[PDB]
Amino acid sequence: GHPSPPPEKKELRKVAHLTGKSNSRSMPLEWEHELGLALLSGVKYKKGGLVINETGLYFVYSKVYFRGQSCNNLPLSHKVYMRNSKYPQDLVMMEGKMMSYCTTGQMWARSSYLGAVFNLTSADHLYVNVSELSLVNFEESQTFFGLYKL
Ligand SMILES: [Zn+2]
Repeated sequence: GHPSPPPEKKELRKVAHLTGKSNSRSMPLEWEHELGLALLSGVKYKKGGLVINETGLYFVYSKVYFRGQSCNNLPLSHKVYMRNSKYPQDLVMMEGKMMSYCTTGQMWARSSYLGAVFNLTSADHLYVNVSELSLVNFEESQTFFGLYKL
C-alpha cells in the first residue's frame, strides 16, 4: 500500500549476487540467491533470471569457472542476456567465447568474466547462458551472477 519516501527507498540498496547451483539441469542457469555469499535486495529472482524493478543504471557481472577431466576443446561460450517486451527474442548484453583453449586429453580449467554498465528498465529480465553445462564448476566462489544499482 503505502509508498516509501525517497530516504527509505534509498536505505534499501538494489543488489544481487547469485552463486553457482550444481543441482540444476536448466538453461539458462539457475542460481542460489538466499544463503552463503548470495545476496538479493530490491531485485526479483525467478527461474534463473534477475528481474529489475526500478529503472536506472546498473553494473552487471558474471563469472563462470569452466573445467573438465579430458580436454577436447569443445567451444565455451558465456553470455549475459536480457528479455523484455521490446526484445522478446533476447538481447545479448555481454558475451565471451573460448576456442582452442586446452591441450587434448588433459584435465583443464579456465574462467570467463563479464561486467559492464547498463541502463535497465523495470521488468527487464536478465539471464546467464553457457554452452556446456557439464563443464561448469558451481562452487559459490567460482561461478556467479550479480548486479547493483548505480
Ligand atoms: Zn502517509
